[PDB]
Amino acid sequence: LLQGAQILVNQVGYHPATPKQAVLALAPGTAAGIRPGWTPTLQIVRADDGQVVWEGTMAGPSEDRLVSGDTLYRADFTSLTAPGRYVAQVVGGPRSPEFAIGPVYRDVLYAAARSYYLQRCGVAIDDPITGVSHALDHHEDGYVLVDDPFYRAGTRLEATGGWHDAGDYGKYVTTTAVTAAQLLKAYELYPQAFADGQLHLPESGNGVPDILDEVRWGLEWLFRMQRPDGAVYHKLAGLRWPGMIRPEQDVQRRYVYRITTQDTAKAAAAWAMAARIFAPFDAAFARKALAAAEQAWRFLAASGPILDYPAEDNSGSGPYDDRDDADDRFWAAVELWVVTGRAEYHDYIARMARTGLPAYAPVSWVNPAALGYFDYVTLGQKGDPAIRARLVQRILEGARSVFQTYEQSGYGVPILAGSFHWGSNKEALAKGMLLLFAHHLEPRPEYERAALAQLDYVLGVNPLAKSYVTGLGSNPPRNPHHRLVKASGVMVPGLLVGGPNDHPQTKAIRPHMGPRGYADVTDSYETNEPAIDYNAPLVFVAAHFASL
Ligand SMILES: [Ca+2]
Ligand SMILES: [Ca+2]
Ligand SMILES: [Zn+2]
Repeated sequence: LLQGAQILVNQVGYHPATPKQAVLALAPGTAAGIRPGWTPTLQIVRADDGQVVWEGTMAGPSEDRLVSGDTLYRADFTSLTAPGRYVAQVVGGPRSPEFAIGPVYRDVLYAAARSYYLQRCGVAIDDPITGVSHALDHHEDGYVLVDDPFYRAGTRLEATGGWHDAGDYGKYVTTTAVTAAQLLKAYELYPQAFADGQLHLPESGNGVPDILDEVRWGLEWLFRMQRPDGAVYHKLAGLRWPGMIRPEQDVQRRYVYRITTQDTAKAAAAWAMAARIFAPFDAAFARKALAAAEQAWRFLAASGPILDYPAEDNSGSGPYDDRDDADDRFWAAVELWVVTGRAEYHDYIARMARTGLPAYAPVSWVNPAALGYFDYVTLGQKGDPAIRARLVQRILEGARSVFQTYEQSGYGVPILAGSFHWGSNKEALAKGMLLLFAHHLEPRPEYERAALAQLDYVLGVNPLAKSYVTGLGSNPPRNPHHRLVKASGVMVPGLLVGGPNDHPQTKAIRPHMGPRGYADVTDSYETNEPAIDYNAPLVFVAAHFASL
């Protein structure tokens, strides 16, 4: 009757203070013959003894009709708060992998945040913690692709550094800027989760929280991607996709692709954020970030949309073809307004408020404007009270629609069947972030539970019983679409893979499988590839639960 059902738990585990779910999922070909009134019993059991420490009848069945299709039962063993290691065991039924009760999101946060260090480009790594190593890569980054006012095609720019974007080695302003902004916000809201020396970095012990050293790596690369008029180049990559080789073997010439106004505004926003946040630690870096943001805005105020993405620029890198810059300009306006207080920036906001504010949506490289909504409401001084009230209402409504989807979803993931896209994991966690934004304005325990459920979900509470974060839990991605991992045979831990995707591009998954549309194989770049913008909301949501 309980074959082959599965009991799903967070494969890392649970903090003592939080709700603690376990989900019994029945075989797709099964009940059907649910004997009416049948009730599964769950025990939690010490890993060492097998001593039962918690026992409870499971609620259910429920049919996850809008998402997985599964028949679920569930328990909440919140009561159990004794630190240690455990297994969940359905009587006469399946057993879970081992998990801890303890401050588990400190280690999750660590791995996710430190993964950026392991993605850095343009610098040798020989890391003893991890075993990850490669010699100096991409020290020739890079040559200007098209003529512009400053440089002829073929000019060498010093645009070394930054992060490898994903499982390739391209560096892209569009993800780098939203990623840096989101790490910054994690730190700003949860500074007590982030210390100097936390991340075992080259910068550990300089008196600055390591997460800010990492952010600074990304932002300093943005500086090199900025043209003296303030415009920001779109991305830097080879003409060809490297094979599964090390980054130091990827010796093709690399090119700096043409500017874009969305990139210019995203970098403005992230820099203006850093100006505010780095002020107590490094006042000179603060100023510099502020000067850059200001020069970028000068460019934007003199320029219409520039959003050209020639198909041929995609020959060795992804497009990130964000085809509207208004949500990016809004965000840049807010952040500049917040740190300078200047009318010129608030004027832009008020003008937009007359014709229509950017749509409120989970933070993404297309639309980052939720950060502007939030930062205006929480950080803006002497604003317009009618705008502020509009921003607040949109923030609470956004969480509300997220929460409604979460309630429709047996596994917690706020995404319905038919809507699983490339990066669905990131989208889950980013929706977790909108719940937490609303929670921050208006505390609401169910929202915090729903956000936690996004961590549980990416860490094994899902119909594949899969941990989508490398090196975490008991069933992580062993074959990530990641060139260094594949070439080196050394795992890079702490990277979140995209996850389930209804719309396949490769051979190893079929369409419309929803939360089941995933394959742990190297080739599946649409399902099993990590990216910097995936890790960003992971670090955010994890930091919430690492600090309380
Ligand atoms: Ca430091
Ligand atoms: Ca945009
Ligand atoms: Zn590199």
